[PDB]
Amino acid sequence: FVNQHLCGSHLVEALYLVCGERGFFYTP
Amino acid sequence: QHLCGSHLVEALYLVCGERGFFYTPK
Amino acid sequence: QHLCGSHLVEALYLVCGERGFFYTPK
Amino acid sequence: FVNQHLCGSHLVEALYLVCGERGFFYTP
Amino acid sequence: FVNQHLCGSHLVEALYLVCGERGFFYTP
Amino acid sequence: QHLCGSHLVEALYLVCGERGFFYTPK
Amino acid sequence: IVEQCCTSICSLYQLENYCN
Amino acid sequence: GIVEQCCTSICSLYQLENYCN
Amino acid sequence: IVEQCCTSICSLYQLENYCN
Amino acid sequence: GIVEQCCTSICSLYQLENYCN
Amino acid sequence: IVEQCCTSICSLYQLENYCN
Amino acid sequence: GIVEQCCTSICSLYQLENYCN
Ligand SMILES: NCCc1c[nH]c2ccc(O)cc12
Ligand SMILES: NCCc1c[nH]c2ccc(O)cc12
Ligand SMILES: NCCc1c[nH]c2ccc(O)cc12
Ligand SMILES: [Cl-]
Ligand SMILES: [Cl-]
Ligand SMILES: [Zn+2]
Ligand SMILES: [Zn+2]
Repeated sequence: FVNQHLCGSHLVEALYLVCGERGFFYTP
Repeated sequence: QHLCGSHLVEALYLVCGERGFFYTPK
Repeated sequence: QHLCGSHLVEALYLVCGERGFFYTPK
Repeated sequence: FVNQHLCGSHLVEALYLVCGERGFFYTP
Repeated sequence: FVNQHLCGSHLVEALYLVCGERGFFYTP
Repeated sequence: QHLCGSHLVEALYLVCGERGFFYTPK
Repeated sequence: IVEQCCTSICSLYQLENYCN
Repeated sequence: GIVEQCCTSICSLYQLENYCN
Repeated sequence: IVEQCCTSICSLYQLENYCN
Repeated sequence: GIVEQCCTSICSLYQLENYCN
Repeated sequence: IVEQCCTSICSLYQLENYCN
Repeated sequence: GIVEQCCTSICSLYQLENYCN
């Protein structure tokens, strides 16, 4: 969950771009 | 400073990233 | 949204990063 | 190749800044 | 110190946002 | 290109991140 | 959020209102 | 469980799209 | 690319055209 | 020693604030 | 720095002047 | 093999510059 936190930073950035106007949810 | 596009999501992750959050533009 | 400078490279890495890509501004 | 993928995100960002107008190539 | 370098990239970005007008220092 | 806000800090980390640095806006 | 934070300015504390 | 799925293997774009709203 | 995507807008799918 | 403290566990915001000027 | 690099332009080499 | 070289040790700037066009 430290390598994962960092990875979380990358995921929400990927989701920002993938989802666009729909937006997303993020939740460990 | 103004938090826009990708930087707003990064700011959201700095504050809520342990506890999750929702990002809904409209 | 407009993908400019560093964010265009990040968008390129989201799509092609498994398979590689070229970034040539001019 | 998961720690590396994340690392790849950092590298192409470093190359964006290092290369400038020349640009770069990235390829695993 | 490679997983840490990557982590350093995340920290100075977190500090950029946390500190604001005060600014920060970063040093391994 | 212009290095502003978060991107200036990232540029600083590309150059000084092994050796540390100070970021002081004013 | 994109008005609260992109259009108008916002703190990191105001952002804590958007978490889960 | 996006952390569980996608910080383990390299998720696809269609995979990341399950977390869109 | 910087016209396709910075100047004009582009999708992530249009970006798939630039991969290797 | 921010690398030592904060690349080990998930530091808090108040924790990261000790490195503000 | 934010004048040297945001307002005016700067290199990555000019940035080396800000390190420790 | 930039992943191989530069996700192993901390590459230098001159090292990363071999992948410029
Ligand atoms: N198909 C790779 C897309 C992608 C971009 N960034 C990522 C981060 C984590 C992940 O599992 C996947 C990705
Ligand atoms: N409380 C989590 C804040 C945070 C955001 N990014 C981080 C990176 C490293 C760290 O130790 C902590 C953080
Ligand atoms: N000399 C450190 C430059 C640098 C910045 N970001 C990096 C990421 C990976 C790497 O191997 C090297 C770097
Ligand atoms: Cl990382
Ligand atoms: Cl920007
Ligand atoms: Zn990272
Ligand atoms: Zn930006």
